[PDB]
Amino acid sequence: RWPTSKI
Amino acid sequence: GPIRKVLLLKEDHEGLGISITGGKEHGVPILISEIHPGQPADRCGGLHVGDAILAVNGVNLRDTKHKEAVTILSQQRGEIEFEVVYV
Repeated sequence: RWPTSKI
Repeated sequence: GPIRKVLLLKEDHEGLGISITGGKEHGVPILISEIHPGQPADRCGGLHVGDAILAVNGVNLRDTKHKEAVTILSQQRGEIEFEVVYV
């Protein structure tokens, strides 16, 4: 699946 | 939907206030998956979950890998222009 980053 | 230009104002002690997912290595755009309440993206009013981030400050993000986009996005300061589209 796809990664998630909080920015 | 229509491509939109959206202005965000951020102080230096804050992040953008969004979570992003996707990226070129996954065959999809950089997508907003969260807008964190009360942080700069929420306060700017024009960015929403499901928006693809096409560009920031004139830097094309359409063909960028996830971590490339993180580096580019987190580098931006102050008055930050986004080009976004909801599909």
